[PDB]
Parts: sequence; C-alpha cells; structure tokens
Amino acid sequence: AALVIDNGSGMCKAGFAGDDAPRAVFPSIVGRPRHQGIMVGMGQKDSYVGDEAQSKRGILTLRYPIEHGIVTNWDDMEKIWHHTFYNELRVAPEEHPVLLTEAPMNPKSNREKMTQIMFETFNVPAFYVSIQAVLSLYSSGRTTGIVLDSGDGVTHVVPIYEGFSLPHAILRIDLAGRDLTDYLMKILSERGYSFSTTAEREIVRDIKEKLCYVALDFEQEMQTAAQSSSIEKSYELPDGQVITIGNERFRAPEALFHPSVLGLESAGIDQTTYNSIMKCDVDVRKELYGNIVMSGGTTMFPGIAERMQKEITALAPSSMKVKIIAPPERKYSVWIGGSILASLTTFQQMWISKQEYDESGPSIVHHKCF
Amino acid sequence: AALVIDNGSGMCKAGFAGDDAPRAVFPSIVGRPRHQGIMVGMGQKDSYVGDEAQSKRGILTLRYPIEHGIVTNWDDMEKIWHHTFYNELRVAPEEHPVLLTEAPMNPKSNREKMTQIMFETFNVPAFYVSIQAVLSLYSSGRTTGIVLDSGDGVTHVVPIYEGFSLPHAILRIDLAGRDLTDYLMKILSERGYSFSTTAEREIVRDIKEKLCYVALDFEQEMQTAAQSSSIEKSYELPDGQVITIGNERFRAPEALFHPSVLGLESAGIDQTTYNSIMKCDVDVRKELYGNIVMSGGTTMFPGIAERMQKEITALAPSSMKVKIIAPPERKYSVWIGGSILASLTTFQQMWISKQEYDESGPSIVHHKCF
Amino acid sequence: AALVIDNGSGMCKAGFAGDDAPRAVFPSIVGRPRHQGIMVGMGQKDSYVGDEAQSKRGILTLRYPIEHGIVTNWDDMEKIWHHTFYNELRVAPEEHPVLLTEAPMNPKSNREKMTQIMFETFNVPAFYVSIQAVLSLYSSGRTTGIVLDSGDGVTHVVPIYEGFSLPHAILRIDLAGRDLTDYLMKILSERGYSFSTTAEREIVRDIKEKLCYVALDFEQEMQTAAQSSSIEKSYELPDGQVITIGNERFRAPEALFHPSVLGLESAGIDQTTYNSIMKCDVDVRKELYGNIVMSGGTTMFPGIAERMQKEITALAPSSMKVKIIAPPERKYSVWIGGSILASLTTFQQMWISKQEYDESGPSIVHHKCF
Amino acid sequence: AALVIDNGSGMCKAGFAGDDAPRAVFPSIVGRPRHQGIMVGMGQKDSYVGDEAQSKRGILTLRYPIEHGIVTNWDDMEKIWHHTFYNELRVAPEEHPVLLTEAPMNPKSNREKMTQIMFETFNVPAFYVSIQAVLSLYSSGRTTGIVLDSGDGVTHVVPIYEGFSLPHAILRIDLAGRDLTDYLMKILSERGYSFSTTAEREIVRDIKEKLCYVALDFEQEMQTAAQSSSIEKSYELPDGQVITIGNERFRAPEALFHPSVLGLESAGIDQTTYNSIMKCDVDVRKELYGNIVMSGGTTMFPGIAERMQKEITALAPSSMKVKIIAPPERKYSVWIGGSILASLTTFQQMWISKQEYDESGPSIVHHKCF
Amino acid sequence: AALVIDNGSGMCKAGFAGDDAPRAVFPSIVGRPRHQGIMVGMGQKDSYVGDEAQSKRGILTLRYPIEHGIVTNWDDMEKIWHHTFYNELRVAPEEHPVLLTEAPMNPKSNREKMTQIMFETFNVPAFYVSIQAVLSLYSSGRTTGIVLDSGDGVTHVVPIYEGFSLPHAILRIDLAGRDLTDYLMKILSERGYSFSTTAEREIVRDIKEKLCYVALDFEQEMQTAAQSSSIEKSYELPDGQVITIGNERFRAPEALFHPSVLGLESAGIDQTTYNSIMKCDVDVRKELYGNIVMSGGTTMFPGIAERMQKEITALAPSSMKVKIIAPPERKYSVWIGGSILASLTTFQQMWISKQEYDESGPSIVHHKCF
Ligand SMILES: Nc1ncnc2c1ncn2[C@@H]1O[C@H](COP(=O)(O)OP(=O)(O)O)[C@@H](O)[C@H]1O
Ligand SMILES: Nc1ncnc2c1ncn2[C@@H]1O[C@H](COP(=O)(O)OP(=O)(O)O)[C@@H](O)[C@H]1O
Ligand SMILES: Nc1ncnc2c1ncn2[C@@H]1O[C@H](COP(=O)(O)OP(=O)(O)O)[C@@H](O)[C@H]1O
Ligand SMILES: Nc1ncnc2c1ncn2[C@@H]1O[C@H](COP(=O)(O)OP(=O)(O)O)[C@@H](O)[C@H]1O
Ligand SMILES: Nc1ncnc2c1ncn2[C@@H]1O[C@H](COP(=O)(O)OP(=O)(O)O)[C@@H](O)[C@H]1O
Ligand SMILES: [Mg+2]
Ligand SMILES: [Mg+2]
Ligand SMILES: [Mg+2]
Ligand SMILES: [Mg+2]
Ligand SMILES: [Mg+2]
Repeated sequence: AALVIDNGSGMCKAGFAGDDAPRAVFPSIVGRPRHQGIMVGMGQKDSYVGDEAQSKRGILTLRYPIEHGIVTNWDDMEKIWHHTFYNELRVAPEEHPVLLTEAPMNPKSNREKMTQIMFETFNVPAFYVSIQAVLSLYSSGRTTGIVLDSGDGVTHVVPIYEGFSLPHAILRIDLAGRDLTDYLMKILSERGYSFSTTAEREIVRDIKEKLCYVALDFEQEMQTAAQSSSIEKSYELPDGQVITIGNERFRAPEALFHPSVLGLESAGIDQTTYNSIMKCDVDVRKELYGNIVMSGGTTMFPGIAERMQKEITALAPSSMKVKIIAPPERKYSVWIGGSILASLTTFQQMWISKQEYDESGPSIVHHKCF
Repeated sequence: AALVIDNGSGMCKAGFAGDDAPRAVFPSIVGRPRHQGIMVGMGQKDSYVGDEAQSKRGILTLRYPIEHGIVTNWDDMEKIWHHTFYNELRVAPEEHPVLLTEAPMNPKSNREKMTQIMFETFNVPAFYVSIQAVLSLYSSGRTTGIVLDSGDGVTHVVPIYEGFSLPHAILRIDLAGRDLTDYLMKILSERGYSFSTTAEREIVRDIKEKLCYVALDFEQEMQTAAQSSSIEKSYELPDGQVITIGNERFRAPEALFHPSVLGLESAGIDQTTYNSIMKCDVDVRKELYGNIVMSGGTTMFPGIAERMQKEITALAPSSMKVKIIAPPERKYSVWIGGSILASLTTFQQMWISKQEYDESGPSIVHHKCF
Repeated sequence: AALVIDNGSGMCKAGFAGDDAPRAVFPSIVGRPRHQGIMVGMGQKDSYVGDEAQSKRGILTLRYPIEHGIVTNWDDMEKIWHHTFYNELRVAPEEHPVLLTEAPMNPKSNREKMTQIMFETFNVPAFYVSIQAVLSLYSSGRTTGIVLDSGDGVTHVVPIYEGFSLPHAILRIDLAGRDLTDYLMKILSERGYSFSTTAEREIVRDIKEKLCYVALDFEQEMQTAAQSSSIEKSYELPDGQVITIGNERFRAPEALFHPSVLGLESAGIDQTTYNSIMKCDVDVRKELYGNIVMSGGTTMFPGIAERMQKEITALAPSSMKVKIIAPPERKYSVWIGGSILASLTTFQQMWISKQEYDESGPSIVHHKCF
Repeated sequence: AALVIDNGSGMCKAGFAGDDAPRAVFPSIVGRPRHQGIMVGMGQKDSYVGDEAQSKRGILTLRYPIEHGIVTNWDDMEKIWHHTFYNELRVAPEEHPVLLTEAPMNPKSNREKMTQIMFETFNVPAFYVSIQAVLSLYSSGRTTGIVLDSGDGVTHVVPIYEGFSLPHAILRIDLAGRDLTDYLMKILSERGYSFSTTAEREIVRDIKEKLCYVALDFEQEMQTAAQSSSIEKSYELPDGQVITIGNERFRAPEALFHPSVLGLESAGIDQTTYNSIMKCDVDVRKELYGNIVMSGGTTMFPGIAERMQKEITALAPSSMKVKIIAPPERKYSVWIGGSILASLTTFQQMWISKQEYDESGPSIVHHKCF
Repeated sequence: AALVIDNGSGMCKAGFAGDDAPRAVFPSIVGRPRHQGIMVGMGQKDSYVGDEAQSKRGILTLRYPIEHGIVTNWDDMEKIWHHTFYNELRVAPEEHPVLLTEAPMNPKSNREKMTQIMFETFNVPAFYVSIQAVLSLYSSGRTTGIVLDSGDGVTHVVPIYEGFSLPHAILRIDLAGRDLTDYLMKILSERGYSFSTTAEREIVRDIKEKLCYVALDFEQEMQTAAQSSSIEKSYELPDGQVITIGNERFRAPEALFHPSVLGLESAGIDQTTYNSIMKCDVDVRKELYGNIVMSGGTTMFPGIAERMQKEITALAPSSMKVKIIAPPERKYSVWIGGSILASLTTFQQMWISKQEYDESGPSIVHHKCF
C-alpha cells in the first residue's frame, strides 16, 4: 500500500492508503527549549515534535515549519515527516509509496525541495503530490465543484468541472486559521487577557475552536451582544483562570468575510468564491453555484454554511440555486480523498518512481504532478 | 432499407428511408477539451460529438466541420458520420444504403472525398448524393417550384420545372444562419453583453432561435422600438443573468434582406429569388412566381413568409400572383424528401453500388448523381 | 478634327479622328462606395469612373452602364462620356464633332436618347453614329465581308457586300465576354474559389483574358486534361493566393460554340455565321465564305480562328474556301475604322449638325445614320 | 482651440489641439483610503486621483474606472475628467471644445452617458468622440492600414482603406496590458513573490514595463533559459528587496500570441490580425498586409514587431509582403492623431455643439460620431 | 486653555496646553506608611504622593498604580490626578479641558473607567484621550514614522503613514524600564548588593538612570570588561556606601534587545520594529525605515540610537536607508505633542464635552477617541 500525508499547514495528517480515516493527526510543530537543563538526571532531547511539544508549551518556543503553505524551515519539516512515519505510524518509508499534498500556485522551489528530500532522505520507492482541493473533491465523489478549502495557513478556491482544471479562475488568499487566531489574541486583549506568548497563542487557538461561531448577520449579533449577556459564555485556562468572551466569539470569524479588519484588501471567502465562479465560463457557472464544497477545519465554524448560502445567494444572479456541500468530515476531507486516489488502480501508473527520480532528479515533478 | 442523412451544415439529421421524420437530429459539432484532466479518476474521452459536446461547452472549443457547405475538417466529419450511425441510430452502415445531400455548385473535390470516405471507411453497400433543394421540393410533392432553401451555412435558390433542372439560373449566397448569429453577437454587444466565446456563440444561437423575428417593415419596427418598449422582451442566460433585447430582435434577421449590413454585396433572399426567376425563360416565370418553396431552419423566422410576399409582389410584375409555400416542417423538409426519394422503387436503380465504386473509384459520382 | 468614341460595352475607347490607335481605353464602369467616410480628413468623391474605380474595387460596387449593348443607366453613361473627353482626353466637346458607335438592331429609344444627351448636354457641334461592324470592316479596307464582331456585351454578325447592307441576314446574340465571365465564375467555383463579388468578377475577367484559350477540339482537350496535368497552369490573385485552372481554361470559351451550356438556345458563333451566310443570296455566298472578319476582344482568344476555320469548313459546302481574317488589332478594329470613316472628306457631309438637331430634335437620327 | 483627451483605459492622456505631444499623462485611477485619519492635524481628502494616489498606494484601494474600455464607475471617471482639466491642465472646459476617444464596438450606453456627462456637468461648448484606431492611423498619415491598437484594457484591430471603414472585419479582444499584469502576478508567484495587493499589482505593472520582452521564438527562449542564466536579471522593489525574473520575463508577453494560457479561446494578436485581413475583400488584402500599424503601450514590448513579422509572414500567403509600421511614439499615437484631426479646419464642422445637444440630448451622438 | 496629562506609567507629566515643556513631572507613586505614629505631636497624613513619598521611602511601601499601562489601583490613581491639578499645578479641573494619553491595545475597561472618573469626580468640562505614540510623532512634526515609544511600563511600536493608522501592524511588549530595573536588582545582587526593598528598588532605578549604557556590541563590551576595569565605575548610595558596577552597566540594557534573558519570548525592540515594518505594505516600508522615532525615557540610554541603527540596517534589506530620529526631548516628546494637538484650533471640535458624556456616559469614548 501507499502512505497518504496531507502535510497540513497546522495539523499534519497521515495514514495508510485505502483507510477511511487518518490514523495520525497531530500539530505540525516543533519545540526548542528556552531554558537550561539544570535537572541533570532527567533524560532530555534537544527538541520535541507535535504532541510531545504540546505537553510542555510553557518551556518551548513553538514554531510552525509551514507558513501560509510555504515550508519556511526545512530542518524542522524533515523532523515532522521523520516523526510521522518512523515514530508514530511506525512505518518504513523505504517500503511504501507516499502521496503528499500542496496548495495550488505554491512556489515551485518548495515542491522541488519537498520531492528532493523525500527521495534522498527517506528513500521512498515512489512519490506523488497533488492539490489538496482536488482530493477534497474526490472525497465528495463529485465530478464538478468549486472547493472552498480553508486550512490553517491558506484559503484557496479551486473550480473544477468534470475533472478538467480551470486554472485561470483559481483564487488564493492568505487569510486562514492562523491569522484568525492572531486577530483573536489582538481583540481578546480588549478585555485584559494578555496572551502574549506562543504558548498562549496555542491556548487561544483552543478558545477559537471551542467558543467561536460564525454570525449569520454581524450587525444583529453585535446588537444582541450589546443588549443580551447570553452570548458571553466562558472558558477555563489551563491555570484555572476563568475568562468570558462576548461579541469576540463571532467578531473574529467575521474576518473571513471582511478581511479588511486585518488590513487585507482581498475580499472574504464568499466574495472570492463568487468572483472565481464569475471568472469561469458562463456555461459552467450553471453547475458551480451548486456543488460548492467546503473543506478544511477553518470551515468547521458553526453556522459558516448558512452565512455562505446567504452571501452567495445575495451576490449570485436571481433564479440561480446555491448548494453549500458541508460534510461532517471536513477536517479530513483532503486526506480521505488522497486515500481514495491512491487506492485507484488506474492511478498506480502515475507515481513518480525512484527510477524516474534517478533519471531526472528533483525537476521531474513539474512534468508529472497535478 | 436505406439511410437518409442530410449532412446539415449546422444540425445533422438522419433516419431510415420511408420514415416521415428524422430520428436523430443533433448539432454537427465536435468538442476538443481546453484543459488538463486533473481529476484522474474521471473516465474521459479525447473529444466529444454533438449533444455530448453541448453538455459542457464551457470547457470545449466547438468546431463546425462544415463551413458554408464545404467540409473544412474531414477528420471531424468522419466522426459525425461514425457517431450518427454507429452510436445514435445504432445501425450497421455495411448493411444499408445511405443517401447524402449536398448544396448545389459545391466543390467537386468535396463530393469525391465524401464518397471515397463513405465507401472505403464505412463500407456502405450503396451510395447516392442529391441536391438538398430537389429533395425539399419532393417533400412538397410539387412538379415545379423555386426552392429558397436557407440552411445554417448556405442559402441557395434552385428553380425547378416539372423535374427539369434550370442550372443556368441557380443562385447561391453565403449568407445563412451562422452569419446571422455572428452579426447578432456583433450588435448585441451594443448593450454590453460580450459573448466573445464559441460557447457564448452557441448561446446567442438560442437567443436567435427564440426571440428574433422578421420585420414586415424595418423602418416601422425601428420607429415603434424607438417609441414602444413592448418589443424589448427578455431572455435568461444559463448562468441566470437576465438580458433584454429590443430592436436587435428584428435588426439581425433583416440582414437576410439587406446583406450589405454585413458588407456582402449580394442582395437579399427576396432580390436573389426575383433575379433567379428572371434568369429563367419567360415561359416558366408564369409558374415559378407561384410555388416558391421555403426550406431550412433559417426560414423558420416568424413573419418571414409575409415579408417575402410583400417584397416579391413589389419586385414582380403586375398581375403576377405570388404564393410562398411555407410548410410547418421546414426544418426537416430536405430529409423528408430524401426519405421519399429513397423509398421510390424506380430510384432503386440509381444507387451507386460498391461494385460501381470498385469499378471506378471516387470519380464515378459525377457520372451518376443529381 | 472629330472625336471617335466606340462606346464599348466593356471598355470605352476614344481618340482623335485620323489617329491610328485610340488614346484613351478604359473600363466603362462606375464605382459607388459601399462604406462610410470615417477618415474625414481624406478628400473623397461620391463616385468614381474607370481606372479610378479599378484602383479600389474592394470598396466599390462596380456597375456597367451598358448591358448587352443597351444603356441601362443614363446617369452613369453621362459620366463615362464626361470623363472621356473633359478629364482623360481633355478635349472640349463643344469644339469637335464626335462619332459614336452602336450595335445593330439596337433599341431605337437608346439611339434617340444618346443623341439627345450628346447635343443638349455636351453641346457637340456635329454628331454621327454608326454600326460597329461596318467600321471594323472599314479598318480591313475590304469591300465585302461578314463581320463576326463579338464585344464584351454583344456578339453580332453583319454580312456586307461592296457597301450594300444585307439587313435581312444580320444575326445578333447576347452571348459575349460578360456571359463568359459569369460562366467562368460558375464553373471555377467547382474547385472552391468563390469569387462571389463584383470585385472578384473583375478579377475573374483577368483570369479569362490571361489563361483561357479556345479548344481546337473540345473532346480531345477534355481527354488530355483528364490524362495530362500540363494544361493546368496557374494564376496569382491580388491577395497573393495561387490558384490553378485545368480544363476550365478552355471549357469556358467553348461556350461560344455551344451556348446551350448556358441554356441559351441560339447556336454558337460558327453556326450563326454559317446560317447568316445561308440567308444571303446564293450569288454573294461565294465571297462571304471568304472575308470572314473577326473583331472585338472576345475574338482575342488564342486558337479561335483555327476553330472557326474547322467548323465553317465542316458546315460550309464542299469546294468552298473559307478565310478567317484575324488581324492583330482586333480589340481596336472598330475604333480604327471609325477614325478612317471620320477622316474621309466625302463623309464630312454626313454629320448631323447642331443646326439639323435644332431643326428636328432627337428623332432626326433615323433619317441620317447608318 | 480644442482639448484632446484619449480617455486611456490605463493612462489618461490630454492636451491642446495642434500640440505634437500630450502635456498631461497620468494613471486613470482613484484612491479611497483604507484607514482612519488618526493624525487629526493632517489636512486630508476623501479620495485621490492619479499621481496623488500613486504617492501612497500602501494606504489606498486603487480602482480603475475603466475596465476593458467600459466605464464601470461613472462617479470616479467624472473625477478623472475634472482633475484632468480643472487641476492639471488648468483649463476651463466651458471655453474649449474637447475631443474624446472610445474603443470600437463599445456599448452604446457608455457613449451616450459620456456625452451626457460632458455636456451637462462640464458644460463643454462642443464635443466629438472618435475611434482610437482611426486617430492612430491619422498620426501615421496613411490612407490605408490595419491598426493593431492594444491599450491597457482592450486590444482591437481595425482595417481601414483610404478612409472607408471596413466595419465587417473589425476584431476586438479583451486581452490587454491589465490581463498580462494579472498573469504576471500569477506566474511570478511561482518564485514566492506574493504581490497579492492592488499596490503590488501596481508594482508588478512596472516590472512588466521594465523587464519583460517578447520572445522571437518561445521554445528557443525557454530552452536557453533552461540552460543560460543570462536571461534572469533582476529588479528592486520599493522596499529595497531584490527580485530575479527568468523565463517569466518573456513567458507573460507570450500570452499575447497564445491567450489560451489565460483560458481565453480567442487567438493571439497575430492570428486575429490575419483573420481580420482575410475577412476583408481580396482586393484590399493586397495593401493591408502592408501598413500594419502598431499602437498602444501594450505594443511597446521590445521585439514585438519582429514576432509579428515572423508570424504574419508564416500565416500570410506566399509572395505577400508584410510591413509592421512601428513608430517610436506608439504610446501617444492615438492622442497625436486626435490632435491632428481636431486641428483640421474641415473637421470644424463635425463637432457636436451645445446647440445640437440641447436640440437632441445624449442620443444625438449616434447620428454624428465616427 | 486645556490641560495635558500624559499619565506616565512611571512619571506623570502635566502642564498647560500650548506650553513647550511640562511644568509638573513627578513619580506616579503613592506611599502607605509601614509603622505606628508614636510621635503623636507630629502632624501626619494617612498617605503620600509623588515627591512627598520619595522624601521618606524608608518608611513607605511605594506602589505604582499603573502596571504595564494598566491602572491596577483606581483608588491611588485618583489621588495622582487629584494631586496633579489641585495641589501641584493648582488648577481647577472644573474650568479647563484635559487631554489624557493611553497605550495602544490597552484594555477597553480601563479607558471607560478613566473617563468615568474624570467626568464624575473632577467634573472636567471637556475630555479627550489619545495614543501616546501619535502625540510623540506630532512633536516631531512628521507625517510618517514608526514610533518606538518605550515608557517605564510599556514598549509599543506604532507605524503611522501620513496620518492614517496602520492598526494591523502595531506591536506591543511588556518589556520596559520597570522590568529592566527588576533585572538590574537581580543581577546586581551578583556582587552582594541586596536591594530587596521597594525603597532599594527606587534607588536601583537611579543607578540605572545614571550609570547604565547600551552596548554597541555586547560581546565586545563583555570581553573588554573581562580585560579592562575602566568600565567598572562607581555610585554612592544614600547611606554613603560606595558600590561599583562593571559589565552590569550594559548587561541590563542589553535585555531590551535580548528579552529572552528575562524569559520573555518576544524579541527585542529592534526585531519587533523590523517585524512591524514588514507587516506594513511594501509601499510604505520605503519611508518607515526612515523616520524611526524614538520616544520615552527608556530610550534615553546612551548609545541606544547607534545600536538601533546597526541592528535594523543588518535586518533591513540592502540599499535601504535607516534613520533613527533621536531628539533630545525624548522624555517629554509625548507630552509636548499632546500640547501641540490640544493647541490646534481644528482639534477643538474633537473634545468629548460634559454634554456628550451626560448624553452617553462612559461608553461614549470608543466612538470618539484616537
Ligand atoms: N473547531 C474548529 N473550528 C474552527 N477552526 C478549526 C477548528 N479546529 C481546527 N481549526 C483550524 O483549522 C486547522 C485544522 O484544519 P485543517 O483543515 O485540517 O487544516 P490544517 O491541516 O492545515 O491544519 C487548525 O489548526 C485551525 O486553524
Ligand atoms: N427557430 C429558429 N429560427 C431561425 N433559425 C433557426 C431556428 N432553429 C435553427 N435555425 C437555423 O438554421 C439551422 C437549422 O435548420 P436547417 O435548415 O436544418 O439547416 P442545417 O441542417 O444546415 O442546420 C440552425 O442551426 C440555425 O442557424
Ligand atoms: N485577352 C482577352 N481575351 C478574350 N477576351 C477579352 C480579352 N480582353 C478583353 N476581352 C473581352 O472583350 C472586351 C474588350 O474587347 P472589345 O472588343 O473592345 O469590346 P468592348 O469594347 O465592348 O469591351 C472585354 O472587356 C472582355 O470581355
Ligand atoms: N513599457 C511598456 N511595455 C509594455 N506595456 C506598457 C509599457 N508601458 C505601459 N504599458 C501598457 O499599456 C498602457 C499604456 O499604453 P496606452 O497604449 O496609452 O494605453 P492606455 O492609454 O489605455 O493605458 C499601460 O498602462 C500598460 O498596460
Ligand atoms: N536616564 C534614564 N535612562 C534610562 N531610562 C530612564 C531614565 N530616566 C527615566 N527612565 C525610564 O523611563 C521612565 C521615564 O520616561 P518616560 O518615557 O516619560 O515614561 P513614563 O512617563 O512612563 O515614566 C522611567 O521612570 C524609567 O524607567
Ligand atoms: Mg490539510
Ligand atoms: Mg439540412
Ligand atoms: Mg468596341
Ligand atoms: Mg490610449
Ligand atoms: Mg509618558
């Protein structure tokens, strides 16, 4: 069989080909201790990975090796892969093909270096890399859709029509879960809660996951928060402090629809989606207003689908039906689709073999991968 | 029995001999995908034909293999025939004679190549090809008429008198449905609607079919459109956009009567018809002002017959009666007449047999076919 | 001196009396622009004449004011005369007698109107009009002949015997250069070359002039064209396209001998000539089988004389000699003869003077002119 | 005198009639600040125009009021005109006629609204609007040509023959400088350089202007870029970052010849030009393969002329000469020609006067302007 | 006139609007006696403020009511304001508008409570509060800059561009003068000097002010201190003890550039400044590397500017000029700028009036103040 690794910008997910769910999902982070090892009797490591780092954020600088889908630190990413199969899946990469995923329009050098590492370091027998949105559409089993994939680091919109690309109408924006988390720390300081540190960054991430929700109508929610306290429920920090969060619960997610709050000129997910559809030919807009496929954990916000419906129906022409496809598996939809793709026997001829790499080195990829 | 295929420049029509209506009518188009097959799991074809292409114009370059009655792309025309009987009618061409149709004064090489293909590729047992206008007159069951056949690609006028040709007074003009569609796109851009693409070309075709009508008096209609909005009704594009079309509804069809708007020097259908009649002998002009037979879908414009009446009565001498024969079956009148002709037992001796082709090859046709 | 103007149906030719060759020869055409004058800074005219029109056929409707020897458009013919002397010869018509020419059996009204215009508009001091064939026989200096004059618009046969008319045996047929050109466009479309327009009409005229030749034996030529490619040489259109012309080179001229290809019942030039001779008295047929005088540019076809010889010797009785007089000056033979006639001092008493016109108006001509 | 304003889709150009060069050339853009005015003591404006906006793109949403030659935002266009004469030229529009320019086949409503504004708002005494290509041909002083005008927003091909329009063979495509700039941002992200924002859009425009060149042979250039680094020179962003650009330098301009890279079906400039010429009559194709007139800043790419020569000579028939007229003044060729036209005394009768507007309102224009 | 009070986290500064220098500058501290009043005849107070407290630190718990820019003890802050105008300036707050200052991103509740107190307690007629960095930039009279304001309690970086905020790129860190003082006590204990108490805290503050300097190169200074004694000069405690301070003189200030010594993850002032600039748009980074404005007494360290230059030039791209604006008035630059702002007549419409407060209470401020 083959390995499937999404290389998630925020949470790496890996598992065997043909498996319906990923077996290893963990933060794609590394931890470099801040402090001296004065308890000499303790056995220690120079660095930690994933959950091991998450054990003890208070002593670590957490660093994400992927920023906005770009590998910024190959040294650490190597560890992430190494840990993923040698320690967590406990799999020999030398014995199984592995399929990776990358955001569209990503830097060509990043892809080359990725494959160079994977062949020369982990000595994979075969390799492939694919666009995440494609895979997430595989998971739906659809022929057509426009994939509003919004991972931790990147939100990218890909229209697809019965398996033909529409490369001229891809949209990509940097606005993603990480920017939302930074914004949340920025506003949540409004109440006094500091959260200066990268550890508190990792806590405010959890506050986002658990308490934030998408406002169906921002103004209405603001009004009712100005009048009603029922919105301003509460969360407990690891120290036991109890914090409360009112309008902030939905103000932050609202940024997805009004990025200008962050200073980003690019419009929200809804507007970008509409614009992308418009950039496609009139013929396909018929079907691409249907089959809007949400994907990624950034789409896991409660009420996101409803807001998308509202917005797009307002933007889209009259007499045009909108259908937001919002499966429950959104967090995994990419990995599942990669599993399906790798399982296809027809696809088995697509893998870049160690032979082809030896024939052509890291620049082979552009001739093979989609 | 024998097959009857009109080989329509815009919509191929085929069916069994003796059938009163064609069973397969479809656009004579092929589709070559513009884009990469990134959804590798989708089963796909290198090209599409007819309705299959029409499913998904947004991803295809639509190409008509017949331009102005000339086969410009034998590679695709072969597919059109192949699809017509092997896939749609689901008929063995090896077992049934097939009767084709061609515009008059057409290039001799096109006819030769046509028969060469049909004998050598599809191995038809017997073959014949006839002038479309003749067949359309058969469908009327008349002995005499002047056939103002106006297909998608060609408009050609043939006077016929009790089954004798009048080859000296045939007229042919390139002005046809396709030119009208191009003109419509040209003017309809006046309002902003772009329709640059071959897909939008295929939409504007439908706008023509559904909304355009022939002005009984162009100036009057222009005036009332300048004063009355009741003319400027509306159509819905596949994306759901709603467009409105005023004087353009009848300005475009008017080109049939004033081709100079397109820059073509040749006069309109009415003038050409009159001129052709005049080129016949005085004896037959008596009857050829009667029995004017409209044919082809280009003649399906509402009010066309009335305008023809008006114009010809104005051009024709006094005391001369004009009678525009305008059956409801105009779109099919050629194919129906071919069906009748093939059904005639007397005609069964006219077919060019596989024997005669083997005796004489592709140049046999000139000695046989009318 | 006097002006001599042949008023050629296809190429007007004019010059001074006593001159051995015409000084102005140009197409008898006018050009009415098809299109708007958007380049406002260009100085322009509402219409063009002759070579000025020929400069820019692509923007003009070329119209011949003379059809089959009948002035169909006096408005334009007036321009042709006006241009001829006021602009090209740069001669005052008010100061010089002018001699015109007309086909025999031509409409009496055309002759009346011609002289009415010439006296009332251009105020010529003196006027005469003569039959073209007569003049062409003058140019030969013969006393007897049968003149097979074949201009652009009309072919007319006049037997003449020592200066006595034989009005009972004149033959006239519409078959002429223009009909040949139309036929050539008709057949040459066989290969694909469209030539729909009046401009392409004027190009196909040149194709006729340069490549066509008369078949000594049509069947033999057809056979050898079916076997030999050496016939099918080639011509270059003004756009630079290169066309080839095989049997068409001689098929078209053959129409002169078998007009039935065009549907005209009247027999060919040879048959008509023979018939006319037969309609003369037995006495003169002795000499009229000799002194057959070719004339007009339609007779400029290579090998025409040989074919005439063959045909007439086959039709004519045995022991009868045939002699086709085929000078090199055929294109001009009418005008030259008119020059000679006008130069004759004896003829100076024949001119219709401005005095006689004032005495009797346009109907004087029938009492004077031959 | 009269004002001449090209109303450039990307750079408005204005100056006095009879001037050989425009005095005001500036981006046709407006700037709406993104951020609060916290430095209350600073005197500020609600919006900025042209160079004032360009001073400080980092705080502005740059918006072009003209998209593909269509005024999309009359509110801002009004400012552009207002600034042009009241602030930059410092001219009273109430006292000088002004001549505008518009792309051919443009929406009729846009032209009406344009003149309505100019008469009712700026109270011009006289007005005219003309097709840009015409003017650019004036600047050449030619009688004939085919104008491959390629502005920022629109590329449109107009054949012209001695001042007669050929409206039947105009071609227009949306592919222009702006699309090229978007494509450049799209590909240049290949290296990592983000350029998400409208400000970075305006920087990448400069990268295009300064570093891009047209490949004489795309494949050869690609090969040598794959082998040679000498192509991949470098540019400095305003922040001082230094970027390098290899094959991208010529890949982007190549889109002009292969728009399919952008997904546009319409062929390149060369193909469109050839097709347009072919759509003209055979007569004029002789001269329109000569006198191909380049125009617009999109044509300023180095080596564009050579590529055009190569392509057209390959497409055009043999024995046909091609002559790409490539003056150095291309950026201004429209405005200069408008200056010439307005200077013509003969043209002084063409202006639409405030009187005629009062007589007939905004719909007068269609009866007057070309 | 209006009062200007900076509400300095470490030294409150107050004076009249339009004054070039603050008239009252004093520690923002209160003193609560530790001990019984056994000398009953002495007249005494329950608490002391500012300099009165500083008279007799040995008997007082010094408490700063502002911690890291947050009012932690409203009871004492009220006294600070009360003393400031009723006792030191000897001004009626009921009669003069007062302008306060606050750090950016500060808790919204603190601002509300501030204005509530100032209106309800001191009954100010008018009120405004502004960001300190803005004011400090006013004092420079610049349109653009990035303000590295480092007060006693907070260091906060604000980029400003021609009076538009860049709220997305503000940085704030807790590292300030107070943390430096704590660190100094921590290290200076290395030599034996205890300084446990809040009084000795207030002495070590003076040691910092008088002896510490910023190392241009920490390693070099460490080396030379390891070799040279000339660094280790000396200070006299109030008791007359004489202490010496070597590498400690510059080790402590170095923390500003390497906060990790204190365990703070956030990078130094230089790194934060660079990062903030980077978070601004490329357009403005051109000018924000210039016009770096130092502010606050924490910036008064000798050689700080040089180190900033060095660091930023090393971090900033090549060919980018850096200009550290380091006026001599740094301690007062905020207050002076507030004076200027209040003096502006245009600003007089910005004050929140007692009327508006009565209309809207403490929550008015968010709608008014920047
Ligand atoms: N409950 C949640 N609600 C909203 N966003 C979430 C939630 N859980 C995770 N995310 C966001 O999205 C990421 C996980 O989703 P995923 O789509 O798999 O992207 P990635 O694989 O790049 O992390 C996060 O790390 C976080 O920013
Ligand atoms: N409702 C309609 N009104 C006018 N023209 C039509 C209509 N439907 C089809 N046509 C035109 O004529 C064609 C169909 O008619 P037909 O006479 O069978 O010719 P062909 O077989 O060459 O298409 C078209 O493809 C179109 O140009
Ligand atoms: N080389 C040629 N070969 C055959 N026919 C020609 C040639 N040149 C001209 N003609 C034909 O005859 C005309 C010129 O000859 P001409 O006898 O003077 O008659 P007209 O004066 O009526 O034109 C033409 O315009 C053309 O139809
Ligand atoms: N050096 C250059 N090379 C290529 N294209 C350019 C250059 N300078 C400007 N352009 C392009 O063309 C425009 C300027 O040329 P112009 O023909 O006057 O059209 P417009 O007036 O509509 O801007 C641009 O704004 C840009 O897209
Ligand atoms: N000479 C000095 N060198 C370095 N820091 C100083 C000096 N004097 C005062 N400071 C520091 O900064 C403060 C005074 O500066 P200021 O910028 O006005 O901030 P604040 O108003 O919050 O005190 C102090 O109380 C102290 O931490
Ligand atoms: Mg993922
Ligand atoms: Mg048909
Ligand atoms: Mg003649
Ligand atoms: Mg321009
Ligand atoms: Mg301060």
